[PDB]
Formats: sequence, C-alpha cells, structure tokens
Amino acid sequence: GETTDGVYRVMTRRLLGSTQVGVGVMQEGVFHTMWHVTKGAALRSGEGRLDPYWGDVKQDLVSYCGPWKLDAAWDGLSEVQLLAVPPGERAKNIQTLPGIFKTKDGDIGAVALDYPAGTSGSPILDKCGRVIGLYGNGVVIKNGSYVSAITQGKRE
Amino acid sequence: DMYIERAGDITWEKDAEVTGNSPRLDVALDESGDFSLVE
Ligand SMILES: CN(C)C(=O)N1CCNCC1
Ligand SMILES: CN(C)C(=O)N1CCNCC1
Repeated sequence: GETTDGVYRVMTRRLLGSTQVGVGVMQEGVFHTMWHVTKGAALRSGEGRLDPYWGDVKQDLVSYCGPWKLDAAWDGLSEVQLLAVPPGERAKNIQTLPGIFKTKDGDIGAVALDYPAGTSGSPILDKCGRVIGLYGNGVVIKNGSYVSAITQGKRE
Repeated sequence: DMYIERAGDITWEKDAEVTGNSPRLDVALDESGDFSLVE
C-alpha cells in the first residue's frame, strides 16, 4: 500500500462510523505511532498490511515494518512545530516554545497544546523538518491545561 | 481493523500560528507509561 514518507491518520471502523483514534509518521518504510493509539495491533494501508516490529508500553511507542527510525532531538532552546492532525480536520502547523518535564531519570521537552485524543501521534518538528518526537502522552496541570511530553524513541 | 490514510508532508512552515506557554513541571513516569504531576 502507501509507503510514502509523511504524516498519516490512524482510523477504525470498530465504533460508530469511521473514527480517528490517532496519527503517525511514515519514514524510511517504517510507520511510527504511540502504543496507546493501536495497542500493538496490525494496521491496513489500502490492500497492504503493516505488522508491529518494536514496541514499549512505558515509552508509549510502537514501530511497524522495521525498527524505530526517528533520532532527532529537541535542542533545549529553540521553538518547534506541532504538526497537528485533528480528527476530521486538515493538518496544521503550530509553532511553540517547549516547557520541561523534570524526572528522576532526566529532563524531557514538553508542549503545552490541547487537541482531541485522536490527535495522539502527531509529530513535533525542528527547523530542518526533522521529527524530534510524537505528541500525545502527558499530564493535566493546576488550571486544567494539558501538557504533552515530546516523546522520542531510540534509533539502533 | 485499523487503517492508515495520508494527511500531509512533514515540513516546517514559515509564519505558522504561534501559541502555547512553556511550563517547567516535576513529573513521574509509571510502569504503565502514565505521567503524573509530583508536588
Ligand atoms: C491524549 N490527549 C491528547 C488527550 O486525551 N487529550 C488532552 C486533554 N484534552 C482532551 C484530549
Ligand atoms: C488551540 N490550542 C492549541 C489550545 O488549546 N491551546 C491554547 C494555547 N495553548 C494552550 C492550549
């Protein structure tokens, strides 16, 4: 099926009508999304099938057709773009300066942007167009505002 | 069965909408992949 690089919607027919449950990135023949979007299940691309290859619930990431290919990282200084793909709506670039998730195991960039649940897996980009992580695993803070980690995997 | 549909090219767009703040938050990540706020 479709193996062209780019951002994709992840859809299901299990619920009422056609529902968008998330988003992902096709790069170098590998499809990358968040684990909570597919739960590790196989995907369809037209008449073709994508099988999971690697996955980890704690990182909340999964890759299909090959190993994780996304290795760019947020530089800790510059603004980034969330390439948001909301349900039933056009892809839209949103520029923002990331905040920080401070953890006992190190610091992670975070984006304070709020989109419907089905937007999980939308890529976050650097000034070169490189994917530095995926949007959709985060927290709700004091004023009811959602903050997502910039979640990135490791390229072996 | 779940399926994928192309939605766009991955590129940086000049003069995109600029919004969102930059909070610094102390968080914990559990074995289930759920983040939670630590205070
Ligand atoms: C994972 N994710 C993007 C969500 O579940 N959200 C954020 C808070 N508003 C509702 C939708
Ligand atoms: C439309 N949008 C991105 C939001 O829901 N925002 C507003 C400004 N930053 C926090 C959340």
